[PDB]
Amino acid sequence: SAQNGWQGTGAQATNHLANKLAQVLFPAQRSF
Amino acid sequence: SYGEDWGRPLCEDYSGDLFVVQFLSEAVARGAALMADIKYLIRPGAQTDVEHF
Amino acid sequence: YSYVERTGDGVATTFNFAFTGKGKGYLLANQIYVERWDGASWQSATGWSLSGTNQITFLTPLANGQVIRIRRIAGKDYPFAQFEPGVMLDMASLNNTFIHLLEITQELLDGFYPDGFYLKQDLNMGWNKIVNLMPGTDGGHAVNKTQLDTLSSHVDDVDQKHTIWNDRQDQQ
Amino acid sequence: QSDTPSIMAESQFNSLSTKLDAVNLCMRAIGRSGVDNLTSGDLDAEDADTMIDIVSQRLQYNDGKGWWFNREPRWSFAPDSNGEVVLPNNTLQVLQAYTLNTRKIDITIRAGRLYSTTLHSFDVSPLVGPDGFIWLDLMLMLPFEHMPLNVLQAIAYQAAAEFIVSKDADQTKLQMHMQMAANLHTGMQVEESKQNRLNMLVHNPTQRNFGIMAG
Repeated sequence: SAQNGWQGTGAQATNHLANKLAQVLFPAQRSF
Repeated sequence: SYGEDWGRPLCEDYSGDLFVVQFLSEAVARGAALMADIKYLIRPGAQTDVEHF
Repeated sequence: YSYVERTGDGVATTFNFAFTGKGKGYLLANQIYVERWDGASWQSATGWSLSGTNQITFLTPLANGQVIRIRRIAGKDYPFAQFEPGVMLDMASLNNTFIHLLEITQELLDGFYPDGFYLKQDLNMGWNKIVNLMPGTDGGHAVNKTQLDTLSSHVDDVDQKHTIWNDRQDQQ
Repeated sequence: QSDTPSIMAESQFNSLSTKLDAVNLCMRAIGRSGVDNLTSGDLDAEDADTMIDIVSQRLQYNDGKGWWFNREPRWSFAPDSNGEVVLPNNTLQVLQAYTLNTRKIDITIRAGRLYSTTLHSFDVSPLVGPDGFIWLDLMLMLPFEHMPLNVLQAIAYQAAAEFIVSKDADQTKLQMHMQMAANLHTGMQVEESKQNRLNMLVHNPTQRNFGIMAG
């Protein structure tokens, strides 16, 4: 499955953190 | 860690906090669902009849 | 009624029983009998002691799956009390005697028969079945349907091997 | 060696279980001693016998449902080809079974065999369940025997108070029995829910349905 269960804060928080680290650490527009 | 063949994730340090949040969230949700339900009541010897009511 | 069976499965050392009747069920402490089933015949257990109102304590824990039962044995020859001139009439004795005369009946009512017992006369059950009987061992022992099924199947076996034996000869 | 078997083998508790002892207990607090035989020739002896029988189903019924020993789950009757089904022995009340995909149909108990008001036919052939033997829930009446030891004490004291007020008129004796018997009833009713325990969730259909979803 992929249910969040009772609480969904953790999934959203970890998605945001992983995505923001991916964006900052490897900027898409410019060379890293 | 030293002498370790595999790393450790960040969620390891706060799985406890995540579990606590889950517990409180399920408590709140279950309480809200319980309060949402209505049950209705009538006093014995009511001198009134539900069938016509 | 009179008998209580208990199957011990490890660790447990205290077993309880319940004889029929008001209060305890047995008049005297000597009336309790403990028997153990060894898988072939009921033997008399040893080492048991009375450590409760109806709970007995064994010296060692019983093996898993061991089956024992508890019986109440009452005197079958003499009345419990005798009344004689010049003595206070004792209701305690009077009550005990009636229980004694009853407690022997439940013994007989539950089929508990003394050793060396055989009825001297022909008995008929008036069109009633006999159930739950394993195959007999001695020639003088009765046989049930299972043995009859075994013999009937064997007759079918000799019948069918006759058919295979006689048929392939028929081609010559 | 040792003395545990020797000393306490003589010990006697003599708990009360016979119907006569309840009558003898009911025959106290009133004067005369109890009767030795249930039948006897004393008028008050059978008068106490009547009280025990009457107060039996009154107490066993509580308000609505009785205790756990009066529970009788799903039955099957399969009414005969002759007609309606006859209710077994004496039943305090009859309720419909509540399984899934079972529409609500009226069941009412007349003398023995039941009656359906909506059909108005004293025989009930058509309202039989699909391949089901009209599953329903009912409540037998156990005799004075075949009951726990505590309920025997509860019924005796309650009957004793009713006998005293009918027989005698004394405030002190009556007040104690009514108060003390009510103490035992609550002290016994408390464990009824404690036995066969049930909780908010699972049992409540809407709570279990909410529990399965979003989880």
